[PDB]
Amino acid sequence: QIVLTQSPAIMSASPGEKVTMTCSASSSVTYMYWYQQKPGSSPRLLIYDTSNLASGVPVRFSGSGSGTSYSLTISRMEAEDAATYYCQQRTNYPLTFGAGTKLELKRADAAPTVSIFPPSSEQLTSGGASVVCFLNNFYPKDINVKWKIDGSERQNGVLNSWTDQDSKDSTYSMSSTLTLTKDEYERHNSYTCEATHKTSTSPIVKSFNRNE
Amino acid sequence: QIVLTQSPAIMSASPGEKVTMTCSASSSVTYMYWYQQKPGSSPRLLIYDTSNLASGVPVRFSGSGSGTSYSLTISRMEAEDAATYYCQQRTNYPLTFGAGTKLELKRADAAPTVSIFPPSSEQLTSGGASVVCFLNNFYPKDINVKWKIDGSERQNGVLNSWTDQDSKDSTYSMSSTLTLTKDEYERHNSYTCEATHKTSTSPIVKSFNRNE
Amino acid sequence: QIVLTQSPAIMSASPGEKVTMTCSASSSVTYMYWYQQKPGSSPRLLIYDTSNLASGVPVRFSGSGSGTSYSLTISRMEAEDAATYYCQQRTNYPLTFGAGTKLELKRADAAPTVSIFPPSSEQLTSGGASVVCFLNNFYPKDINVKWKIDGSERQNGVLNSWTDQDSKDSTYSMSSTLTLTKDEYERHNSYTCEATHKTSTSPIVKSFNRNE
Amino acid sequence: QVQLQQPGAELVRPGSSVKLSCKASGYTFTSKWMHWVKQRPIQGLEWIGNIDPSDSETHYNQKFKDKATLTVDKSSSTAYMQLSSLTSEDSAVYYCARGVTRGYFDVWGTGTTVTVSSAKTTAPSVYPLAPVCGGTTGSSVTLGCLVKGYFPEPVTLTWNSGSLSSGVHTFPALLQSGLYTLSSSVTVTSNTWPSQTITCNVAHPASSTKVDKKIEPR
Amino acid sequence: QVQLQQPGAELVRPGSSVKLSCKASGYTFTSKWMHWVKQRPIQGLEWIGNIDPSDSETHYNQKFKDKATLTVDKSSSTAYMQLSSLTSEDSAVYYCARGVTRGYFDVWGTGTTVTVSSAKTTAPSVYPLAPVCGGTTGSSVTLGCLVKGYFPEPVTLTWNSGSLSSGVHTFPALLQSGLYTLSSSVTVTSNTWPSQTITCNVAHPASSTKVDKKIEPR
Amino acid sequence: QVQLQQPGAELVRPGSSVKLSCKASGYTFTSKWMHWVKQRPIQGLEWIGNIDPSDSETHYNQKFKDKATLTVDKSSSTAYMQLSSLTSEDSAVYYCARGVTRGYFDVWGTGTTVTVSSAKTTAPSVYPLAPVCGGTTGSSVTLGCLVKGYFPEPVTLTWNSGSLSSGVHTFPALLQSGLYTLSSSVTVTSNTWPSQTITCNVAHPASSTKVDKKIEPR
Repeated sequence: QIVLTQSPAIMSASPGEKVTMTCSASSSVTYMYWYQQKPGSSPRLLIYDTSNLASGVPVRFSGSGSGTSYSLTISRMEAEDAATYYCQQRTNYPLTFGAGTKLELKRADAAPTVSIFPPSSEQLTSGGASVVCFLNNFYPKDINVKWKIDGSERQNGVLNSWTDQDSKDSTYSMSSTLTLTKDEYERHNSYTCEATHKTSTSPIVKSFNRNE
Repeated sequence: QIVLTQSPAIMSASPGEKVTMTCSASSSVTYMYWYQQKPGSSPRLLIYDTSNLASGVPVRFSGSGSGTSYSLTISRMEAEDAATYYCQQRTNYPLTFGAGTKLELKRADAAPTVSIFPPSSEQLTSGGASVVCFLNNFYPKDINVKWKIDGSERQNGVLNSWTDQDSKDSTYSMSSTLTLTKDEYERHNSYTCEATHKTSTSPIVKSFNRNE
Repeated sequence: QIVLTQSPAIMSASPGEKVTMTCSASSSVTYMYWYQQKPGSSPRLLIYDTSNLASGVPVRFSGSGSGTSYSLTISRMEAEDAATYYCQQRTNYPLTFGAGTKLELKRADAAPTVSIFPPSSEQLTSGGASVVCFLNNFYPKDINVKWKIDGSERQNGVLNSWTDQDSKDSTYSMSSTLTLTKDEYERHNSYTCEATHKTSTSPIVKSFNRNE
Repeated sequence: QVQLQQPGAELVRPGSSVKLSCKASGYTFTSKWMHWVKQRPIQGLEWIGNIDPSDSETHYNQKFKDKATLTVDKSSSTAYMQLSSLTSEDSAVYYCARGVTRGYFDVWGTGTTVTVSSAKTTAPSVYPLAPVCGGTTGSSVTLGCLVKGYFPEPVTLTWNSGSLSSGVHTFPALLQSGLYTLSSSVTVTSNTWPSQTITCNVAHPASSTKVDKKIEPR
Repeated sequence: QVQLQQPGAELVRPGSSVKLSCKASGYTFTSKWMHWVKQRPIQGLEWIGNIDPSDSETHYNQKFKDKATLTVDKSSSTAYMQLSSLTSEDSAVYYCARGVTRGYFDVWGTGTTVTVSSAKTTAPSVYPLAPVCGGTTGSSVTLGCLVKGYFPEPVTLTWNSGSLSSGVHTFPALLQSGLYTLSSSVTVTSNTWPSQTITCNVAHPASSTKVDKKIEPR
Repeated sequence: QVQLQQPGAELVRPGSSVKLSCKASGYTFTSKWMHWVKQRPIQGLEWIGNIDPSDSETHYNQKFKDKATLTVDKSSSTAYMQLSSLTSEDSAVYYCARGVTRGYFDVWGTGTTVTVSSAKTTAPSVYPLAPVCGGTTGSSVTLGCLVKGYFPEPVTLTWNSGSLSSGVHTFPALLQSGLYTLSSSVTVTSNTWPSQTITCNVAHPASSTKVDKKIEPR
């Protein structure tokens, strides 16, 4: 019945430095358990009974704490450690997990690359028109999209999907797609997708015209 | 269990004349109750026990009747009286209401003003195309709309919303909107919304062309 | 509880020749029953207790068999016999039917006639765009459709409806309709519906252009 | 002689119930067994149960309990069937059937088509289909009339108020998210169109609609 | 004096339950009967039941059992009503009502609008409506602002941040498959547009949206 | 050594039930506790219950009764979990888990993704995405392949039958009213396109579809 809060929610650390992750319990807890989950894979046990390590766990992970405050410490951050980490408790059945500390790998500031695509003739045949705007290779994850039709902003019918952090260059990529009807698409001419990133206040602008 | 029918359903009266509203019961009833509801406000008790008036009720309202036939009479119609009036019964638990006599205010015949709007470029971006035809300031409420695409009539995808009678000029207004896809909108050129009102047999016609 | 399989599923026979239809049971059965159903009409009893004919049944139908294997034989096929025929059992409550032997009438190879239609201006007003391709008069029933937008194939949003075999010329007809939005329709120009029939390996191609 | 009359179509939302009837004449009702059969599009005939009014015997298919409750009114005259559950699975044609003892059927009823759908009754649209801009290949021109978005079935489509019927192919409707879509084609010679008037006429009894659309040349 | 305050709107999915309340003041709560009334768009007022807190008397409409369970909290202060079933039928305005004995009502509550829908809370769109390419007939120009696809109600539409209000017709929204559609028209003279700026402003509290769209000439 | 194999994905309509299994090897099954965990997109891990086959001990989370019924087959070999209710809330990844006594887990199963949806299995579409009419800015050209309207997951997207993999960003699909929408981008130099052939290949196992779409210049 105990509620476990893991802090912070999103971690950003560079390879080769000390990493301290913390979990906090509502009331007194006897033993703590930690779990690692890499993207697209089953979770695994790292630490059992507050401090002891599981078999197969590399010598860099450490755990400590008591009562309400507990910590998982990584002495030296490695590339294969970029994963989500979870709190785990008992002596209160349930038997609950934490929110999940997402350990993300640090990268030097990256600027997004934008490519806007007009709706295909195959879709315009069916009666639908989806304008796809690709936002590729940027750091960090947080970014804002703004669809502008003839200057006026559009909010409904927008689809936004992000990718997980890349294993090679450690950058994020997202796909922005606005869905419209054949009638709604042909009424207007200019279509713009704007990217508002932390790297620059000036929006990265890619646009096209329908009549052309 | 008694069914109460109020007659007529829609009342039309000019300010400064006698107004007689009637409610009819299925079988014998001992006492009657009446309720006033102005648009966008909670209902209130006007008459209790067939004839007695509630506190705060202006001196112009009157009630009478017996058994099956009962009446609410307004001696002199005022502007602040334009409301829906409801029947109410007991001694038969339920405890039911009438249909609702809608007292509407009378106005000298008004001709509708029509303004047709092509679908915006922002909606055409999404793939939808809605042609909006505004019908403003007309008396009375009853009116007919006819969407014509290239001459041929369209019935499916039509949305019609009316407004309540205005407090100043006492006229009605309705919004006609036909929804189409980008493919369906670009296949045809001419778009017409026709207004058939009681004031004139000749339809008020406003139209436009897509290619222009 | 016995499962009855009728073989074959689709029968093709020319008028004036012996027709043998077979039903097969899971286990031993004492008596068999057969039922005729013409398109757009209620089914009727033909054969009862394996061999005896029902009243009103023309002298050409015959039945025989035992245990697991049973047969309905038509000595001379007539035009008014083109119907679906069903197996029927008991002594095992249920009381189940067969799959249904569809007796179709034989015709000399027919080539399909194709007529492609652009979306109407009335539908393009609403925002939708349906391209209709009619495939008329062909034998046999089995045919393949292929929608090509600017060369690229489209699969989603395709509607295909077949008709029953004609009483006069004994040919099949189907209606192919692809639904698109106004945005999806105006993004592309060329629209093609291809008919792949058994009569010829070369597809019967009818197409049009949007801008024209 | 023997006639088993039953209503046309019933349209009821999921969850609620339906009471099917079968007006029987031409024979002594209380003498012969009454059976009930369910027929689906491409799944075959499925027997539900049967009642003997004599001697009250009520048999059921084990797969149909307790979706169906069979009762018989004997005055008047009919055989009743109540469907209790109602799901999208139930949407089928339900047949009345007379038989002499278990377990085969002599005469079948007209059949009632039951449609279980959460959709609401809606008016049709009707659209004119004209050939390509310019001319049609050959001597025979082809015209169409597309009816899109209507609920429920059926729709009566006639060409030229009933003056045109030869060479007309009307295609069965298909379910497309609550609303049906129907099309019809007509083949006539080039000497008749566009010299003479051709009009497709569509009427929907459930919505009281009457549309006459003229095919104008592009 | 006598005031019967109740919350604005409740939005709950089909199947789940709602607990309606009515904060009563201006009179001795434990003295006068508390009644509950349901009002639908075009079907009239429907009485649900009534509680006397004295003397605990709880009456119910036979058609409303056991969809409604009425209880009263007396401290604090309110009259409660739990709706158990919740279907698309239940979507209506529910009124609190005070009365002296059975069976009539003196003062009515503010009314809580209940919307039973499986739809999810969604942000609005807002589109600018400009007149025909060229000029408008007469001296008075007409402009519009179309808001399409939003859930739930309401949306506050104001012209020029509140500087324009004369000659504005705001049309009530209609339900179109889970998402509402609202339009508003404004009539002004040709000397003001496009010489001066006109902007329609839409705010949605449930999605925290603030859109200001300028009508540009075509 | 220790492996807990469980099936890929299960797709069942709302109302009906699912029977999940977990084939356990690498250790003595009857010795160590078997736990079950539910994981949702953005809500975290939720523990359901656990069985000891010894000594038959079956624990449950109070919030998961009686949605889950846990049983164990010991021959053969597996641990079972039946989900009874099934709602849109249930749509999640369900994990098998081994543990030595209460209450922590050593090894986790492959995980079965359960999708509770009334939607029907549908074929994909596939559309070619070409850059702007004329030329692309810089030296690196960007191409795309849009797959819209398919159910269920997954779809295998490969460029040039497997000859192109460097600089490819495949974006995860999102639910859009019963049917998924997936996109993928590829960045290559201007010397390769349109001089050499580039083709996006999509295959859907649930519909037996194989689409190869060539990106032609506009």
